[PDB]
Amino acid sequence: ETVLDFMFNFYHQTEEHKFQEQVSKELIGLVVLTKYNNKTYRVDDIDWDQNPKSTFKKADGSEVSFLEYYRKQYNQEITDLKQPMLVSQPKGPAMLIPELCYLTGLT
Amino acid sequence: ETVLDFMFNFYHQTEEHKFQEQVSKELIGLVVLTKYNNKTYRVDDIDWDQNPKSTFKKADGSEVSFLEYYRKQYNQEITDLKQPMLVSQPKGPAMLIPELCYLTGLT
RNA sequence: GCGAAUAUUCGCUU
RNA sequence: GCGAAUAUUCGCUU
Repeated sequence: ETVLDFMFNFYHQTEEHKFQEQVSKELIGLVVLTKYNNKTYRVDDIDWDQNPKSTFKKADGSEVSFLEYYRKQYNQEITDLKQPMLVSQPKGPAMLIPELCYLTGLT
Repeated sequence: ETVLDFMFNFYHQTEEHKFQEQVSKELIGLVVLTKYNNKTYRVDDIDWDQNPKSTFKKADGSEVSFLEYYRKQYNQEITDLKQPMLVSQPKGPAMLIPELCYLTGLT
């Protein structure tokens, strides 16, 4: 089950703000595993102001959308464009795609 | 965008029966393309009583779950277990997984 | 269109 | 862990 599957399955909520607060309450602190690289991340925040068509500056200096990044690097196609980004803060945060992350029992 | 992405994105509805009637109203008649085989199908019905853990009898006579079928035949992993099946009637209907089908402009 | 196998090289925090 | 390339064989309505 992906984080995206979960966001809609765990709690259903017609009021959008309430949906967003609750999902954020239900996800922040959990550990996800990306399906395309054997790394796990703590979900520190959910960025509702970003989506897969948003862009980031790569290690090397060039800019790419998350869409392009995941297709070129891992041949992972992201189908749902409306979904938020998950924020994981190391120690430049890693922004993860909910559709590409599996849930986990987590602290 | 997959059919699964669409089912949640197109119209939001807290009353479950209303969600189900509306999605069925919004999908029945549309043409989908499976992501893992270049075939298209008319959506004739949505089977809310089946899901990816349901089983069918293969051409050859053996029984498999949709989960097993899609993994063994196409290495397609189905992440969302709660989703309904799409029914396409030829001329034994083909049951399609919403998460594995792209939407299309359709009659 | 997705995929399997064997071999040989490769890419990968975001 | 997902994937790329070349070659050689393969599987595919559900």
